[PDB]
Amino acid sequence: LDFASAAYREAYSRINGVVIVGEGLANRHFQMLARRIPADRDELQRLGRMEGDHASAFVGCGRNLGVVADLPLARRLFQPLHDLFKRHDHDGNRAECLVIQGLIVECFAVAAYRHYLPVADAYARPITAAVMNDESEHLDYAETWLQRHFDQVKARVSAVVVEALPLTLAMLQSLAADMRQIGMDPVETLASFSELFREALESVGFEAVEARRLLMRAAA
Ligand SMILES: [Fe+3]
Ligand SMILES: [Fe+3]
Repeated sequence: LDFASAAYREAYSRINGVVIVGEGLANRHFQMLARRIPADRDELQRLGRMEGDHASAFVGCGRNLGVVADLPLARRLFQPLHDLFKRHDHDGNRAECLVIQGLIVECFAVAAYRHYLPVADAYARPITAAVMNDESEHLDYAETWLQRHFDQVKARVSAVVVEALPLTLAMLQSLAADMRQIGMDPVETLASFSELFREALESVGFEAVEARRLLMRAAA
């Protein structure tokens, strides 16, 4: 792939834009969670600050390429998912907020970065791999909490998953053409997401059979 080509730099502006905004929103999400899970306020605030650092790292990746990131477009694609999160926050639905940011968004980030890594430029590759090392800490928090409460939350989790997964699938469809132009296979990226996200649901308490069902539902 030619990093100087028009097709690459245009698609890159948009994928980098989504990454930058998404990391931004992950920061905002953890801060909202911190102010509703007082027991782990310090921890959640550190995780949020981690997201801040991820955002500025990816800001630098685009500046290394000399591409301006399309932040307006990213703000637009993220609005349905962020609203859904803002609605759960507003009703004190900390469980559903944790599934959205902590499992769904985190697993999408991991899937995306896994597929970007082998086609990333030499500046971006180390940074990307380090960011990937951080996201397990984010996943473990959400998995631990949700596991501890599995019994009270299970139904609410299944339901928020059904609401949320479609929004992230719409984002992916929108971005699939750009992902191809920067060397990511959006089909294989989605597959990786599915594997990761099933591992996460398992890890909470869902039966392997139930994990697959809840996903396939959301697919169809
Ligand atoms: Fe992050
Ligand atoms: Fe994260």
